[PDB]
Amino acid sequence: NAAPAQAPVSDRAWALFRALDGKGLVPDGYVEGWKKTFEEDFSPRRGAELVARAWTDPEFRQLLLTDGTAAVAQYGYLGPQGEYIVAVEDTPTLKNVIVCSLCSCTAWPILGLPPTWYKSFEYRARVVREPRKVLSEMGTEIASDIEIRVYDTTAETRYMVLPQRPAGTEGWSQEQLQEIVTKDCLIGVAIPQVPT
Amino acid sequence: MDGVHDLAGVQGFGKVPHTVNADIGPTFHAEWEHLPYSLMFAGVAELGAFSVDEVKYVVERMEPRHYMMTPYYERYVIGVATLMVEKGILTQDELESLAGGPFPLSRPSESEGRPAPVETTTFEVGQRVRVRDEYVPGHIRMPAYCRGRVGTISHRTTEKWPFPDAIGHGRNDAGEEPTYHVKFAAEELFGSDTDGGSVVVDLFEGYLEPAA
Ligand SMILES: [Fe+3]
Ligand SMILES: [Mg+2]
Ligand SMILES: [Mg+2]
Ligand SMILES: [Mg+2]
Repeated sequence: NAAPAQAPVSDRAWALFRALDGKGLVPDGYVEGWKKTFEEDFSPRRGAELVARAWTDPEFRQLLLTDGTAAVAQYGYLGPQGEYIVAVEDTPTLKNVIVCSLCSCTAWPILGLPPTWYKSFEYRARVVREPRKVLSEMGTEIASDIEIRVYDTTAETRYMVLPQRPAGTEGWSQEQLQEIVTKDCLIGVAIPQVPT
Repeated sequence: MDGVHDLAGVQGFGKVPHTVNADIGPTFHAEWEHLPYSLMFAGVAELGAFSVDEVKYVVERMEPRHYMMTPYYERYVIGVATLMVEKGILTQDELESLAGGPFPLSRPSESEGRPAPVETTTFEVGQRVRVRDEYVPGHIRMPAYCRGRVGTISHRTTEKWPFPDAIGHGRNDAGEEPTYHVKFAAEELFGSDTDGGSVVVDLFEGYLEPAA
């Protein structure tokens, strides 16, 4: 049951790059462009913008919940791993949570690349079977009158959670509301928090 | 493929390594970590050498012990490297020479895959479906927890995509199918041994049949 012998991962990854690049197969600036997209463009700030708009614009909310792709496209936020979007609505009796049990699939352009924990074996194995306990352990208590619904991202649909809007935010601006919609709110493991 | 990657429902893992809203650090935690995805896209979009589905499958093909001890982004380094060798673009010799040491790859496939199903049904929202009780040794986008189980349609996609079990093996006969959001009661999947409500799995048409 021992691990196989391996060169350091950094050496292996750059060997793969260099093998391909030295054959002319990687355009100039290609991987650096993707790094920039992944770091700067794909971002949960975008999903937060979308949530805030939904919270303050009933018509947009309806659109987001019925044709998430169209709603996202209005903002220009479709992209790789985010071409067919479904938003799922939390309600006073329903909490939604997203996973990719098979790997890591995530709505990259609007949530950002997944965090390490989302890709963990612990999350992948457990949240589909014991989501209430997982969320509890992570710091989110879901009252016992709420059905938890776990969306397993097994095909091309890419999900975002539309959380309930908390009390104490009435009249906030879109900017103020965006600030409290975090990455974890979009994944579904957190509920938006309003400061004291 | 009933591999160790099919983790949903496995028992014995500990805590998820996160508390909500904790700092996750930068997008990439080492200077190579953007390479796997970038080079996957080179392969898919620039070379035309493989599909994303083939990347999912080649990661499933890691030797099981190897899969279990390998960090996420490293699995995709291994997987993309493997595809580049299988497709005749690179050699393992040159990878190992450049790396300065061993670069073990995923294992060879032991299935040629299967075509998009000839006979399938267009389902409607509210309809009850069963996941076909089938075993596929190659790639499939059906987690085993739902095989043979009953649920109801919550959405039919308005787009269609190649059948994974074909395109994940680079076959020519993946066709196109919509997928369905199938909602299962927690108890349908895990009996009494769950604390959840429902699970929605996004299932290709060809994995489904009408319920009884
Ligand atoms: Fe995934
Ligand atoms: Mg209000
Ligand atoms: Mg299994
Ligand atoms: Mg199992």
